[PDB]
Amino acid sequence: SARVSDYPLANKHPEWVKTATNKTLDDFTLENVLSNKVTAQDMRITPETLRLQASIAKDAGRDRLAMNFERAAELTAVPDDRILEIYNALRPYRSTKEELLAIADDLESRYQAKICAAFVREAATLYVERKKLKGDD
Amino acid sequence: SARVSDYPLANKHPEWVKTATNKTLDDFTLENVLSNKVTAQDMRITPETLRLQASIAKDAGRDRLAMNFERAAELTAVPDDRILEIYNALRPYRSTKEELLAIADDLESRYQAKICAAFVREAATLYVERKKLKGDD
Amino acid sequence: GFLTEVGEARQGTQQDEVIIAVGPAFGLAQTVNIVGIPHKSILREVIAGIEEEGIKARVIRCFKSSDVAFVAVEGNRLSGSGISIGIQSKGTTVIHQQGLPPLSNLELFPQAPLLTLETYRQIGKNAARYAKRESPQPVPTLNDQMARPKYQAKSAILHIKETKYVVTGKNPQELRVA
Amino acid sequence: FLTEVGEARQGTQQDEVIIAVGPAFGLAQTVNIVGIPHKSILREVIAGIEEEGIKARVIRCFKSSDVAFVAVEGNRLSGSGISIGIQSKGTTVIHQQGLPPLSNLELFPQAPLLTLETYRQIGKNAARYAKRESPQPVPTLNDQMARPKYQAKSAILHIKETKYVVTGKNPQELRV
Amino acid sequence: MRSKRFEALAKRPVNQDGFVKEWIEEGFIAMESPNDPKPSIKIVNGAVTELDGKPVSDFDLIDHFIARYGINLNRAEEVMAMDSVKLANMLCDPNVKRSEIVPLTTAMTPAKIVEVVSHMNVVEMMMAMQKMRARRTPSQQAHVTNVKDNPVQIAADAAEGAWRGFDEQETTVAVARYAPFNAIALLVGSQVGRPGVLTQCSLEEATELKLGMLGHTCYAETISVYGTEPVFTDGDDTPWSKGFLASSYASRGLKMRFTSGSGSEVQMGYAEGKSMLYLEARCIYITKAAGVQGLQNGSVSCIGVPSAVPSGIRAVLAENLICSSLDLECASSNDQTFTHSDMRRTARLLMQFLPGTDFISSGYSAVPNYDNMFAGSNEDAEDFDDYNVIQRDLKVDGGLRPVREEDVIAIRNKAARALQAVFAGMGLPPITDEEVEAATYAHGSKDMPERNIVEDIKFAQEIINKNRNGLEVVKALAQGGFTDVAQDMLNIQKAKLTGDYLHTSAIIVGDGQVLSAVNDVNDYAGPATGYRLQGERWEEIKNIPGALDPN
Amino acid sequence: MRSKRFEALAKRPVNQDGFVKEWIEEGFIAMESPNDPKPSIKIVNGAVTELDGKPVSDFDLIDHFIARYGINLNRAEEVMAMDSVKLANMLCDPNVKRSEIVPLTTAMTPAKIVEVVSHMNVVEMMMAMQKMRARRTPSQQAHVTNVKDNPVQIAADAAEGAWRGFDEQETTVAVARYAPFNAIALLVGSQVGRPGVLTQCSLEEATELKLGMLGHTCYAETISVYGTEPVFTDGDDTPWSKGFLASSYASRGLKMRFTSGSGSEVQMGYAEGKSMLYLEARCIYITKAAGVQGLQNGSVSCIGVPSAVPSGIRAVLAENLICSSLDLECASSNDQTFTHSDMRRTARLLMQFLPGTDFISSGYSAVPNYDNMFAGSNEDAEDFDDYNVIQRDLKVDGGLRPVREEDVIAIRNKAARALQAVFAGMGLPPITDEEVEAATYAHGSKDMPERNIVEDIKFAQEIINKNRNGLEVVKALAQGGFTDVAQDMLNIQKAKLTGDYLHTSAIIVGDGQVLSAVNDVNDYAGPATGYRLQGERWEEIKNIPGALDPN
Ligand SMILES: [K+]
Ligand SMILES: [K+]
Ligand SMILES: [N+]
Ligand SMILES: [N+]
Ligand SMILES: [N+]
Ligand SMILES: [N+]
Repeated sequence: SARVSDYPLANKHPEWVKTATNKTLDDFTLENVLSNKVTAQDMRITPETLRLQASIAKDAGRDRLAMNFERAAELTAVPDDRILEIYNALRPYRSTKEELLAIADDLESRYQAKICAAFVREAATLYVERKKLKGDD
Repeated sequence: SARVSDYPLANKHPEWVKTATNKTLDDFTLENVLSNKVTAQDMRITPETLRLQASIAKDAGRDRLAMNFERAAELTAVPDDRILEIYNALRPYRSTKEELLAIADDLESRYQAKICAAFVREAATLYVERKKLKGDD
Repeated sequence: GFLTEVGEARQGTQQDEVIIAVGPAFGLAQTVNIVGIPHKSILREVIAGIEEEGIKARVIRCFKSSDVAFVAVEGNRLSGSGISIGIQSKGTTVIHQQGLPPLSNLELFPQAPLLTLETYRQIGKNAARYAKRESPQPVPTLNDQMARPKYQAKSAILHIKETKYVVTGKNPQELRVA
Repeated sequence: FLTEVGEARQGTQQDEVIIAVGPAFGLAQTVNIVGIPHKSILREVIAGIEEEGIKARVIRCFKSSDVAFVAVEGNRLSGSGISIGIQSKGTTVIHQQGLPPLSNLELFPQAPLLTLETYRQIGKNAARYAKRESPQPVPTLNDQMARPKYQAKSAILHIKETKYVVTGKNPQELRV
Repeated sequence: MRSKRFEALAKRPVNQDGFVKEWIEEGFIAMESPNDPKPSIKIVNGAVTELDGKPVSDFDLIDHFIARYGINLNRAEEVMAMDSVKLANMLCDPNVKRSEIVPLTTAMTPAKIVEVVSHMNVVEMMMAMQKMRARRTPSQQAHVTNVKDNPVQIAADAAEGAWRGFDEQETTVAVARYAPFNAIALLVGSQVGRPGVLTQCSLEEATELKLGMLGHTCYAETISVYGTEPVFTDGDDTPWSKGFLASSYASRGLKMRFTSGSGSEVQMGYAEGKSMLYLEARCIYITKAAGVQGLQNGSVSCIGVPSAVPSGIRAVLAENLICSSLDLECASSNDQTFTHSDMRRTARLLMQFLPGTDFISSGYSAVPNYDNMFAGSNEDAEDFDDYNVIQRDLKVDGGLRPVREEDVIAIRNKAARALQAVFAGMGLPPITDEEVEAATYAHGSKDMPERNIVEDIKFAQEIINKNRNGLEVVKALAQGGFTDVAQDMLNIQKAKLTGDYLHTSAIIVGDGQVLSAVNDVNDYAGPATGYRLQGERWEEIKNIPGALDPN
Repeated sequence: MRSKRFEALAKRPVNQDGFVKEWIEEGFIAMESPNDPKPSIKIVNGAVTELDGKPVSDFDLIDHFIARYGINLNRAEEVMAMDSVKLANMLCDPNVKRSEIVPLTTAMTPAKIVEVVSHMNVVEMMMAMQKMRARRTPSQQAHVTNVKDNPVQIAADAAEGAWRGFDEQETTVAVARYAPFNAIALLVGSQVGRPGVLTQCSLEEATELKLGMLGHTCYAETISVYGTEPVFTDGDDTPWSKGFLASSYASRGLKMRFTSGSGSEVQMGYAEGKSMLYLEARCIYITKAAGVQGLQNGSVSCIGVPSAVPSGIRAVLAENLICSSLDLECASSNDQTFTHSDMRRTARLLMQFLPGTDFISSGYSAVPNYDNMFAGSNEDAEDFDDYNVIQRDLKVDGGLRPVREEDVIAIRNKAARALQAVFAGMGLPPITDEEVEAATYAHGSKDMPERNIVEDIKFAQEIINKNRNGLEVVKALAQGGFTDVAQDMLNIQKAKLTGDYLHTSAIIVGDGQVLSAVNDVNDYAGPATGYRLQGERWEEIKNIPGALDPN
């Protein structure tokens, strides 16, 4: 939908940008910050915004960049501590094949993060083959 | 006439070359220098050689260079001391118009240096206009 | 050969020690660090520093990796105090702690050419304090903009050579110091 | 200072040395490229000359600001045939009549390196030549950073003195 | 007997540099090694079965990642059949549009693009780089650190750096636990220098992401990838863990790029017999495959490796060219020491400086090198005047500009005062008026009073443990008499909500305007076209100190 | 209160350099001046009636010379009508052959070609230079002098320089009268280093030709031309007097080129309000019109003028590019000091070093600068190691190579010996054995025993006054036991007899083999074509001292 002509969003379509708690760019003022009308929890990029940038990346001829943004879009729903756990689980020798598949099922069932789930399962398969699972060092 | 395919003359056609005493580049050994079978009178480039190089320059698309070599060929006949005399006469504020035309006439009648003579006459006319003759400083 | 392998190292059971974990070529194929300091002298100072603090020193040789971070990690998994000191043959040293990420540490000495026997002593000394749950002042920073220009190429060569002795899956061997 | 005075003429006696200064020396400019006042410079130059028992004369040249030519206009009016050219910025040369314009007996191409002591040594050598002698060439001064530091200033100072050049104007005698 | 000529030469600083003869079996060769694989690719039913000589049965994690996501398989066979010399010619031909080239390069295998650029000399590579650079406008990035992790000095040096022209600035810590203070100090100081400058704090991967999640940084760059599986493993990551990390930063609206550099596999012991350039090409494709918009390369911290062997510096320019040619933002190094010689380090810098890259240096040291915590940069604070002079000499925009002492003093002073208010407002260890003054006129940490590190580290750690976020900094500023700076800080935070600066080569200029390869398209087509130093920007660069009026 | 940051910067060497703001009125502007004339030409019956906005009625000697001899009128109108941007594009386009460009550039007016190259940045200029360079193989020229005009040292240094790779070597004198000695010393020493190396002794015009007629030199280079009539006049010449001189040299079989360089008119007081580049373009055309095969330019001795102003170093590269574009050999300066900064002088040198020119340097000091009688070179003996390291770093052929001390010492000593015998045979002030050993291991004149200058000065002027020719040198050597060197002397005279080395860019390599633009044609057509550093030459450049074998 979104193309290069729609970029930058902040300049071309600022209203298209809303936060996780449905706040607008104009809602973020010093006044609202001081009175706590807006807080850190309100300042979070949305999956809608990332999917818009993905479309723009694709229009600019950058398919992998767009795919990265699609994954990021799903990950917005995953809590900070869980993001860190999953990242660490993917590092060398940290996990068993089943733990990785469990992370994948969780990503899908609890967050609907289907792309990321497939990403993790792919890693699981290759980690067995290239011996990068717990106990292979 | 000599062409680029004939260059270098030293490698392609050594025989075409000679010296101010007619012989060969081969006869230019230390032995002949000591016995004096070869002297300074024998080590002067000839107009014939310069005209060959002029032809090659022209073939190489360098007409000015060729013209230069043609004037050089003519000048081989002019004695060193006279060369210095003519050069100095052409420097700023050194000569009168008449003295320059006299040099040209001498170049043409005594040395057959037609090109150089024309060159000097040309200078004389322009020296008058641009005031570079004796007394104009 | 001032180092003898006495068998697979077992895990410490008390908070009374600090493990010194060295690379697979330390004291063997290589016997001096990047600037000529002998491995025998280096191990001597690290040990004296630890013991001087009323703590035991146990040395082991690591094989699964030549990277100083992972060498140290192998050491902190077996250290009774959870504290370890990793040392590569070229001299690079790190103080690690069981529980920390492999590439995280308590103190790091990333410019081996600048280390002296006195530094190696303070390091052993500090490792011990960490083992005793003390918060010692970090060993003063040693930095020099020309360290890399002068020694990086040499560092790469010495590490390439030590790395040839890496053995995947091979557990650490405790060492008897002559 | 340097009083105007009429035009200069030939010498006829080889017991003298003429000092030709650019068309701004002592006028638009009063010091060389590094601050040394013209007064002091000319003073030491004359002293070095008279020291050798030779007479010294000073004339101003206007036909060209080029030090080589300024010196030429002088070595033709000097009874000894020898002269000294000095630009306001300091550049100096020891010229001799009969020699090519761009040639010379001694040249000092790096004005910033000259001192009042150097200007006096140039004088005795000049007079030394006037007496048909072969004095030891003044010690060569060469600083590879002279150009990086002063060439730009040199050009600017010469551009300014050059504005005072006047075609066909004969040298004017000078009284200090 | 000794030759006085050789005794003089032996004393030259350049002879203190490390040089070595090529060691091909161990990959200690910059490029064009006889061990490098011949380009090739085989595809069956949409899946690669062979990549540059290697069968899919022998693929490591890198081969798999590149084969599946790093190459446009639809045109891979077509491009592979094209002549590499012709392709190299196309790269430096001013009349072959960048837009005509990218569709081809992104379809090339790692070996293929290496073969292409290896046919070029540095002049041809520079001619190509000015065209392939993603952003039309070149930029610069600086390191802002000090041996004491002094926050007051960091803010001041950061303000000066932003004022001089850096659009990205990076800090790191001498003492790990100081991180939060360094990050906040860098951000505050940078905004005081020029609202819009992006900041990063380079730390252990998990730690850095957490810091970003708390809002104390604008981007991350030292997100490492490596060229061989064993090295990547000692680096504690795989292509998948790093690809996940990339998307994680983007899910928090934070800009990021990977970091690599020729010679890292050699430095880390497993080059698998390949040249540094070929292995770096694998890193470049890992980046492309992960969907990461940019990359910091050009040897970077391992510069002592390629520089030690023949054509190493040419190889460095080559890897930068490959990065840009594959349509990736390139933060082109020139941020690490490799020589004792000024002549040599200048030659190395000009390769990127002359043509211009997204970030000419990915770490020019904005502090004297003795304070550089990345073990020293290729240029430091004391080179500022020389850098500006060369810009003026060659009419080249190197991203920086001459500046007035009076302006720097005021800017550094305001940065120190703003951070003083931040610390007081947040209840962090005090910053004294004495400290504010020292930071204002300081050159480095040698001019700064010693702080109580115990107290700083305690509160710095509390920021992490109690999750004190970026809005706390905004409040302290707004409540402390710095409403202007508070607004600029809020504005930089708001950039994390739009996703605009997540695109290729994005920086933030003027009045909060994003400037990336998307809206600042490089349109080079030869002389008099593309980006040209001119107008007021040229006047700005001409105004160096010491330029006296002739009149 | 002063900023310590600025106090540190104020001490930097670069800040001792002379900089000035542009002064358009006096021509103190390097290029692209609003005062420069718009390109134009009018031809009637094969004769120029208008040149760059000026009517023939108002022509000065320079205009007349250029108008009548310097432009290829057959295509002048055609090229004048072509867009200058397109022409600039053609210059750097790797696919537009040099042979296709030359017929067009030689038909341009001075203002036209200046307008053309001014559309280019330095990268484009280098891309074009590598293609327009007349000789396929790049070369180098060195200065061989000392503050005492010491003959024995000159011979020793000359041999080393020749051994290091210089194909041309030049000397001059602090004391004019010393000239004769310097020359003979340079010639003998050069042939000892490598037979074929051409030598010159730069002096007053009339004096130098004489020295050449006597057979004490191989060529001449400092044959000056200037860009404005008043300046040319103070230079004591006209286009016709210098044109005659050029043909005089050729009539005696001596190779020669003219010398010019941006900023000379400013330095000499009359720029007639034009930019340095425009005036230098007139000098390049004067050279072309006279039929001279080459030119030494790129500011040369007046480098402190263009470097003082904006884009001055870019202008220097542009003038070198115009020279080569006009089908003239280009000895590209990089032979004179203009800065106290190593960084700055390296950037200036790379402009020619990277692409390569007929003579990268037209005077690299083969002696330490304190001994350089040209007031210092942009590079000196102490930079030899750095120069070889940069060649290796970028895989660029700079014309020089790494050498072994034992070889240099051996070469140095033989030269002092050879020259010693010469003085003995000719009955000139003897050269004690003490001087021979000193010159053998000397780095500079500071390590040489003081000689009786006055004594030699008289014998020096004697050779010219008593017309003592080079045969006395050939014989003084033969008797002294130096046959080969004596023969190598004749071989030079033999080359003078064939006229082959009188052609564009000619040098003599190997066994008396001429290498010029005629038989070493530059056929550049992009990557993988034209001259490419490889084979044995590459191995030679890689083998630097200190390169330790890892295994
Ligand atoms: K960086
Ligand atoms: K020269
Ligand atoms: N990181
Ligand atoms: N790499
Ligand atoms: N000359
Ligand atoms: N000129």
